[PDB]
Amino acid sequence: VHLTPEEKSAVTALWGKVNVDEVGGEALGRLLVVYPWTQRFFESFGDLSTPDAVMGNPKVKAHGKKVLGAFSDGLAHLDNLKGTFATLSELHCDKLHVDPENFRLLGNVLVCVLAHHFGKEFTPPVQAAYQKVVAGVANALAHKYH
Amino acid sequence: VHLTPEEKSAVTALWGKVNVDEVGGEALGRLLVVYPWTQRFFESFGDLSTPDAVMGNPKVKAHGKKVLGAFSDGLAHLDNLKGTFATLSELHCDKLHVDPENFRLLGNVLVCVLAHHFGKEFTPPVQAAYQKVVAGVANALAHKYH
Amino acid sequence: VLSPADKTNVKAAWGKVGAHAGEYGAEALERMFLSFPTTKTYFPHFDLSHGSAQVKGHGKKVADALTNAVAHVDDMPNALSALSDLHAHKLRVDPVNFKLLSHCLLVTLAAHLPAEFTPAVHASLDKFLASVSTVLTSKYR
Amino acid sequence: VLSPADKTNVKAAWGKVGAHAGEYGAEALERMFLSFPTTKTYFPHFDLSHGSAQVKGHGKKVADALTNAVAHVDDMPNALSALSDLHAHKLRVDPVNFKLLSHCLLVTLAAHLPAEFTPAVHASLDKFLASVSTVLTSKYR
Ligand code: HEM
Ligand code: HEM
Ligand code: HEM
Ligand code: HEM
Ligand SMILES: *Cc1ccc(COC(C)=O)o1
Repeated sequence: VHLTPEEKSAVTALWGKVNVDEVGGEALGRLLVVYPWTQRFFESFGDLSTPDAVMGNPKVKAHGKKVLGAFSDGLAHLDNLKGTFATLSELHCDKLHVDPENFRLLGNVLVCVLAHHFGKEFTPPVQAAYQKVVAGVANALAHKYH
Repeated sequence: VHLTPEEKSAVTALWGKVNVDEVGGEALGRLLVVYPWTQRFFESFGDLSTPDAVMGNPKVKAHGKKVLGAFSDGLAHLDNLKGTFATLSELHCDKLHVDPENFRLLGNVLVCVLAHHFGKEFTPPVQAAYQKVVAGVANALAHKYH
Repeated sequence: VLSPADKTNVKAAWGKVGAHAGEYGAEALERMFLSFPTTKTYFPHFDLSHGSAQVKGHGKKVADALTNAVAHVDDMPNALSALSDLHAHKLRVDPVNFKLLSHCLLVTLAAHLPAEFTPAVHASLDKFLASVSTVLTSKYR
Repeated sequence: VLSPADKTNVKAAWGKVGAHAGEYGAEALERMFLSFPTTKTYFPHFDLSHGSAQVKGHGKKVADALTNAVAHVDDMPNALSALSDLHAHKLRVDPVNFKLLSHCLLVTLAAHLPAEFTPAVHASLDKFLASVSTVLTSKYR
């Protein structure tokens, strides 16, 4: 992913303020609520029967934290996303068989959550930079499919 | 690289019976009819105003022949689809900006065309092998997007 | 959204399926399971062996459901409500799978009714199946 | 297919836009043009520079069209026939682009109406926009 130095600074500045305890869980949570079929991959997570149940689910929050952590690592290795996510790609593609379209969906949900948390600070230019990142992460996750 | 030895034999055996002068035009024609927005990429081809107009358009038939020629090239190098379609990937992705979902659509339209022509002969196993082929060709074409 | 012509095309082509309902439905399912093995995941306790009686029976159910959808093309949400409860609420089927089965249904029809499978009819059937898929994958209650 | 709950969620959320119609519509477009440059090829005759008057005015048209869609949520194909003629018949917009603008609309709503953008409401809005998208990309006349 190619980010101008200005975009890099804006992305980093915003990411540094992200609530690492909640953002990831809210993104994963909204994915499960907005795209119900994704719930089939989390049978062991317990209660996902209602939106409130999904969002407040401790396992969803914990796992979402790992997801956010994965995005955080991608931001630190934008020059080598394929290598950084090699292991995760094998897991999601070869083992879980997650359809690629879903990687894109989660990426955009994360973008919606960032917009939700930062409001006006999440400007169109900031979003544009983040779309490059999530697209890059999504691509890397699905590379074992290629 | 993804087809089993048996899948390769099936694909090769059937392709030998394919009319290279008709199938491509039929596939492209149907893509334009079934997924009308694709007509936008062929503005200079003339009248595409109705199904019959599309299917009878000389430029559509002529281009389909080139498209089929590309598929034939892929079938002769099933283990290296990425390289076989490298040049075309730059054209469709970098220059034409064709959304990759359309590559998958054309692939499945080709499969429908093969089923239409071969009927009973286009058995489930034969189809399965071909789904591997068209998915591989679509992936190769979207390579510049990866 | 189906055009008047789409509705006319769907009714005429599906009308030609007649007694071949279970047969085509079963073939479409078998084609899907063989071409896209991940789809087998939705039927963990099924006998999916080639020619199995269970798949023959299920294919008949799927076919009959489509016949019903065809008869109620102007109010599918109402007519297919029970099927939506199943696929969307309980099974939570990924819509990508509906695209796979719909494509396999088209391949099956193309293999059995060449004269009826014209580009225009092909186009109409694709829209119809996409509409059915949208209804079955949406939770509207 | 929208549930009775989806319809009320959309009406309540979009109803908050009010006098911000043009502002939000313009922003959604700006977000789309900047984030997904390819979408700009559908507006070659437009002045697409940030804050251009043409984009502001067009953003208003899009926003108002959505307000009309909300008002006719039970009969969109009929109420949106004119826009379908434009986007499906004349412009032949690829459906992927509707997904992009829909996403940018959700982002805009999330950034301006945090209290309205709950998970359930977010779900309803996505379904709503996907519905509008289907009508605008389908040729049903
Ligand atoms: C594109 C962004 C995504 C990222 C960055 C991501 C990241 C992660 C990470 C870090 C793990 C933990 C792996 C480990 O601890 O070894 C994981 C596991 C998993 N992911 Fe994803 N993921 C993504 C998308 C998805 C999607 C869309 C689905 C499917 C709807 C999915 C389903 C799962 C499942 C089921 C697990 C296993 C959880 C368990 O049972 O412990 N992921 N993901
Ligand atoms: C997935 C398989 C596909 C194959 C194998 C394929 C193959 C080809 C070939 C061989 C050419 C000629 C290249 C040249 O000599 O310059 C070409 C051109 C082109 N293709 Fe494709 N293509 C595919 C899919 C698509 C799709 C899905 C679209 C758009 C929806 C598309 C749009 C075009 C256009 C606009 C051109 C240039 C036509 C012109 O000369 O004006 N292609 N393609
Ligand atoms: C053209 C679209 C489809 C139609 C019309 C359709 C129709 C049906 C019908 C009539 C039933 C039987 C309901 C009953 O028990 O009374 C059924 C069951 C089922 N369908 Fe579908 N279906 C479609 C697509 C799919 C897809 C794409 C999947 C997943 C790949 C799927 C998975 C299932 C499963 C798992 C069952 C229940 C099987 C069981 O008894 O355990 N269906 N479907
Ligand atoms: C939620 C979906 C959308 C809605 C509600 C919408 C609504 C509208 C409206 C109200 C107009 C003005 C029609 C008039 O009064 O003359 C319009 C024009 C147009 N739209 Fe959309 N639109 C949507 C999505 C898209 C997308 C995804 C694209 C492509 C990226 C697009 C491309 C255009 C173009 C090129 C025009 C013509 C502008 C002009 O030359 O005046 N629209 N749209
Ligand atoms: C009612 C509704 C919500 C989304 C959609 C379209 O999604 C598809 C294509 O299945 O329809």
